[PDB]
Amino acid sequence: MKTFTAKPETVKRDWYVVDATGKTLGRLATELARRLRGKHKAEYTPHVDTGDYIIVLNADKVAVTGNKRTDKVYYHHTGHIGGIKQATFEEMIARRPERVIEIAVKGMLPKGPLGRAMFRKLKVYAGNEHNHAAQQPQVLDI
Amino acid sequence: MKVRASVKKLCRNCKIVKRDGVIRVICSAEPKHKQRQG
Amino acid sequence: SRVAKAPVVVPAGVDVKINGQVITIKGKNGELTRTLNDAVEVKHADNTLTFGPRDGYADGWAQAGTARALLNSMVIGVTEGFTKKLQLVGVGYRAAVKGNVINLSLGFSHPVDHQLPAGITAECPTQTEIVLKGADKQVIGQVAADLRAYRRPEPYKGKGVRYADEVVRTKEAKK
Amino acid sequence: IGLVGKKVGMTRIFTEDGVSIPVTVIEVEANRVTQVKDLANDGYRAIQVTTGAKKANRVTKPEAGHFAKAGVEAGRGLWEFRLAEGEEFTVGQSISVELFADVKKVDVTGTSKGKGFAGTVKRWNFRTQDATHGNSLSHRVPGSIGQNQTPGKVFKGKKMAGQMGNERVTVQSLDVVRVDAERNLLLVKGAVPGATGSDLIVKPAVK
RNA sequence: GUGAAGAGGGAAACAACCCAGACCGCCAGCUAAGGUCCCAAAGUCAUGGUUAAGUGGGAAACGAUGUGGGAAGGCCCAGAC
RNA sequence: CGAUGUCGGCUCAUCACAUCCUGGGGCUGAAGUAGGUCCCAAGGGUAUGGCUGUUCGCCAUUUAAAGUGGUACGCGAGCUG
RNA sequence: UGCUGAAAGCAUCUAAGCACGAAACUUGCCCCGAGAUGAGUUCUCCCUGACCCUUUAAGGGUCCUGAAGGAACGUUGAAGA
Ligand SMILES: [Mg+2]
Ligand SMILES: [Mg+2]
Ligand SMILES: [Mg+2]
Ligand SMILES: [Mg+2]
Ligand SMILES: [Mg+2]
Ligand SMILES: [Mg+2]
Ligand SMILES: [Mg+2]
Ligand SMILES: [Mg+2]
Ligand SMILES: [Mg+2]
Ligand SMILES: [Mg+2]
Ligand SMILES: [Mg+2]
Ligand SMILES: [Mg+2]
Ligand SMILES: [Mg+2]
Ligand SMILES: [Mg+2]
Ligand SMILES: [Mg+2]
Ligand SMILES: [Mg+2]
Ligand SMILES: [Mg+2]
Ligand SMILES: [Mg+2]
Ligand SMILES: [Mg+2]
Ligand SMILES: [Mg+2]
Ligand SMILES: [Mg+2]
Ligand SMILES: [Mg+2]
Ligand SMILES: [Mg+2]
Ligand SMILES: [Mg+2]
Ligand SMILES: [Mg+2]
Ligand SMILES: [Mg+2]
Ligand SMILES: [Mg+2]
Ligand SMILES: [Mg+2]
Ligand SMILES: [Mg+2]
Ligand SMILES: [Mg+2]
Ligand SMILES: [Mg+2]
Ligand SMILES: [Mg+2]
Ligand SMILES: [Mg+2]
Ligand SMILES: [Mg+2]
Ligand SMILES: [Mg+2]
Ligand SMILES: [Mg+2]
Ligand SMILES: [Mg+2]
Ligand SMILES: [Zn+2]
Repeated sequence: MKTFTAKPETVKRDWYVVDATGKTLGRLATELARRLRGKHKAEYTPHVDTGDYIIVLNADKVAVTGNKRTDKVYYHHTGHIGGIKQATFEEMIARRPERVIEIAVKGMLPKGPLGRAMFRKLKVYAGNEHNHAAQQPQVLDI
Repeated sequence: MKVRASVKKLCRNCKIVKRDGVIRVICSAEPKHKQRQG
Repeated sequence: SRVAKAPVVVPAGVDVKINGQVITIKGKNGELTRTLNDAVEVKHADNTLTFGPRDGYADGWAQAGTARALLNSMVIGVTEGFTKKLQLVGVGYRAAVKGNVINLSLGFSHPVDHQLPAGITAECPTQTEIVLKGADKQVIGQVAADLRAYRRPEPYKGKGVRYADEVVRTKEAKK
Repeated sequence: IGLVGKKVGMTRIFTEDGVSIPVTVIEVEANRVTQVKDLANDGYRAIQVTTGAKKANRVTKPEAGHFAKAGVEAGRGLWEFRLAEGEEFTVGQSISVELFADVKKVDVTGTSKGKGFAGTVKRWNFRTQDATHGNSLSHRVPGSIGQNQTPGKVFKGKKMAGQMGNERVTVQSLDVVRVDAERNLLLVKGAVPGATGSDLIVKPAVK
């Protein structure tokens, strides 16, 4: 007997809110990636996103230990010849403070179509006020 | 400042100290004596 | 540790309020404030602020020594006030004060007019001398280092904004 | 904020010194304001201007309803200028030409004259090879556009043949020579972009 | 000895290095090399340390009051630095 | 080797830092000017001619300087030969 | 380069804290730019009819309607293969 395979028409999704005013970036992002792939759900399948929508309010006070707030650097290539742009942690915070959590979970998540779908279910905010209160999201200690 | 790769005290007034992760010799009297392990 | 062991004797006329990990101190020469480190316990032992580390840390005794020396400098500032002296040896190198700017004149074709911060006052009795009073030792050493940095004293003639508390050495202009 | 002129032609201005100034004659009609945008409504502080007069049987019903609700006469286009803090423009106002009664330098932005499918020698100022001395079918061609096998790709932004011009370009800090409040003229010095009949955004200078 | 004439698992990828010898089927279990935060199956497992360098995750002569451990010491409660 | 065309010139270049200028400094057997040497720094800039096939060179004359290297000793499905 | 400052009663630009510092990096100036699938924002204009069916669905077919606008054609352009 072919065991259970969760059909994407009948699987249901919840809504979670994560506080991030001092969580460590790597551990927080790993737990976001775990709930986003859906591995807290017993109807789990690889080829079907059984994930859960996660709203990370206050995504700029994510605290990083070590000397990483002045030493951890981020690289992205433009596409031209000399274009290797590079910004530290505090400078990436000062430019666009949600890109840090988005790059972290975009590193941890799978790659390709389903990985980009699981990332599409992750929307983060640099403040304390979201606009998805019509969804009834529940808080989650993560 | 001579940027040696082996700093070494050359009198009694010289003091070996550690700024920023490098070693330095700072002297009170002779500015030739001032060194830095780099 | 060793400086952190013998605590400071705060006299009368100088209030202190332990605002958790902040300390404020008030008096006749103005008030000061210092955010202490989060590994350092201070206490008010009714005429004396005693010191120790909060444990859970191994950076205890260095930080407690810094906290003791900072409160000592704060008490000395609020009850007496420091008074530094700079001077201008050279050819016509002349200063003046105008309330809170020090209109220097140091051979610079643009005029060097340094704007002094809040808790600092100055007086230039001799027109090659500056004497300035203050409460916060760090910022008055800062302003004195700024004025000495405007014209560092050379090793050939001793000109420039020479410290009156630190003499220098001058190389002979040989040949 | 700026004005939206139409570049008529270039001519001289003589002074009593005897100097000759290349003067461009930007006519500037009364620029109508159609819609003023603020933070709570829209997202920035900026106004919308229009000039001229289009045919009634050529302005479509969205544009005509936009202008008629805006409360001005049916113009000929739309442009949008940011508001430096200290300007509160009314939606019925009509920005005249006397805005430049105090400035000395303006920055003029317009569509440059499109010169076709211009090659490399005309476009990016390359050079040529020889016209004799053996040279065969290669008098004005680009030449080597890369290296051998590493990269193994023409690097992005390589200078090549394409369409020169017909693009918005901006000249910075041309001196205003005259402001004619009667003929509705702004007389600048130099070489502004665009041909006769081009539409030029004239702003007060930055540098 | 292995490849050649040998598949599989590991070392990201990587004939010869580590475990291992594929007769065929099974949506059964135990395990070796290697591993158990996430990509990626399994310990954000327990006990006690060490590191502050991203060392771990390329490296020498030589230099250094980095820091932890041991043992010997030579001045010192008649006053040591 | 059932083929990847091999020196130099032209035309395009792009990268590295072990920097030639410009920027910032520390020391000087640095009075000033001109310097010497060392540390950070690659954003831009970096010569015309005589002779040779030349790269290289020597030379004449400028320049703020006439960088050192890679890129199949870059570049012949682009060009002499 | 410093100011204050302890582990190290002194000293100390540093471990706590703060200030200064380059043509380098982020900006400021110019240009592209919502295919930015994360496809955004604001303004304006237009469509306000009937039934018929079975598997009832974000379903299909019929009669009337054809708006805003676009496209086509023509005269063309200091726009252009
Ligand atoms: Mg430093
Ligand atoms: Mg070295
Ligand atoms: Mg044309
Ligand atoms: Mg030529
Ligand atoms: Mg031929
Ligand atoms: Mg020909
Ligand atoms: Mg080729
Ligand atoms: Mg490739
Ligand atoms: Mg094998
Ligand atoms: Mg294998
Ligand atoms: Mg390997
Ligand atoms: Mg493998
Ligand atoms: Mg067998
Ligand atoms: Mg095992
Ligand atoms: Mg994979
Ligand atoms: Mg797992
Ligand atoms: Mg554990
Ligand atoms: Mg080593
Ligand atoms: Mg003694
Ligand atoms: Mg061959
Ligand atoms: Mg072949
Ligand atoms: Mg360098
Ligand atoms: Mg020097
Ligand atoms: Mg380069
Ligand atoms: Mg660069
Ligand atoms: Mg080369
Ligand atoms: Mg070679
Ligand atoms: Mg070659
Ligand atoms: Mg050879
Ligand atoms: Mg060739
Ligand atoms: Mg070729
Ligand atoms: Mg021949
Ligand atoms: Mg000091
Ligand atoms: Mg001290
Ligand atoms: Mg600063
Ligand atoms: Mg410049
Ligand atoms: Mg810059
Ligand atoms: Zn010395």
